[PDB]
Amino acid sequence: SKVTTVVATPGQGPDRPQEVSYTDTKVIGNGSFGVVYQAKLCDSGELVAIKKVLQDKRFKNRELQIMRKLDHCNIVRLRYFFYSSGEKKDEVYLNLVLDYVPETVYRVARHYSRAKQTLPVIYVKLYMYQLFRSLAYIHSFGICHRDIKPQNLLLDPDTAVLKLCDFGSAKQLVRGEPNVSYICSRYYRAPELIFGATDYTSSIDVWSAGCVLAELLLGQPIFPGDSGVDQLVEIIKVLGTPTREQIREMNPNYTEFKFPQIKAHPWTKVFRPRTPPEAIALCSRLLEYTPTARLTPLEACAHSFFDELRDPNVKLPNGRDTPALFNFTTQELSSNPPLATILIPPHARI
Ligand SMILES: CS(=O)(=O)Nc1ccc(CCNC(=O)c2ccc(O)c3nc(-c4ccc(Cl)cc4Cl)[nH]c23)cc1
Repeated sequence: SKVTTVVATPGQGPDRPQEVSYTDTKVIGNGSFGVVYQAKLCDSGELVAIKKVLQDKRFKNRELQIMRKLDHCNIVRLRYFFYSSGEKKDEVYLNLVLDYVPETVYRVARHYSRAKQTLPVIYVKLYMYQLFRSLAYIHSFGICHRDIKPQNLLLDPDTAVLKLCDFGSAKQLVRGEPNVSYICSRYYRAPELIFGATDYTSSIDVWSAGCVLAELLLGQPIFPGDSGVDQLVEIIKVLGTPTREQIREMNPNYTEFKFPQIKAHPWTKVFRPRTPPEAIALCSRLLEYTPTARLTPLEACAHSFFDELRDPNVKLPNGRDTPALFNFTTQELSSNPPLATILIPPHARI
């Protein structure tokens, strides 16, 4: 166990490096983006996750920045950050020291998925509500995850506390500037995004969150497809054919069009015979073609589907009480304060 000692900068305080050392270093994730390690901090003896990434060098790392601003109880925390290396031309490697969380909605989904069962609705609420709330947070700052997917929804089992991770493909959408295109993922990219948009809002994250809720309600991605265009061929078969009235609102210079003129089969039949009325409705007001027609994270939190969480007797399947689900800050209420008369129930404080 080599006690690796480095120079780190508190992603929380100002900018004043102090020696931090760790150990137990063990890889736990490698791929598309990052080489997420796992380690014990020689001091607190705590658990953490080091997210090793290539440091642009000639430019400023966006992930590190967006990460330093944040500080929401439902978004993996940035403890420290330090640099590493390799060789050749000496590409620098940025190290993000973060809060170690175990499972994920992904690993959790792939589990009930091979048990022909499904995530009990009460858990779905706790996970989704907590996700939508984190969204409500970053978005209030104009930041867009642009990659809300089951894989980046970390979740601590014995707490049912979901923290959003991987802010790599996340950028701050500013109005009056076209964003190219490249981003998000396969099963969780939005329609406008497949129609190659460029003036798309944060509403895209709502669409990715929308899917995840649909997937958790079916035990399989709702809009499969490995090919973008082929994917839409599937979205339509579910939601229905997108009118010029819609394709227009989606923004596209698609002055033309020619796709599967299929007549949709109601959300009451897409979801298994048991899906409760509201979890279906919430999904309907989530998965819509018109970007400016979808629920806003804040409103999503206040969808009837999460009432059970606003009930004085919310019994947590684990035993101990449910996560701090109401400490809404003025910032998260930013988009529509009035909804505080719904989000913070009559028995809440702090
Ligand atoms: C094939 S895939 O699964 O679609 N690819 C893929 C997509 C997204 C991610 C999450 C990004 N990771 C973090 O930032 C990240 C950040 C802070 C953590 O404390 C932490 N703990 C994990 C993790 C836990 C359990 C297991 Cl079994 C595996 C991992 Cl990696 N990831 C993280 C990992 C892999």
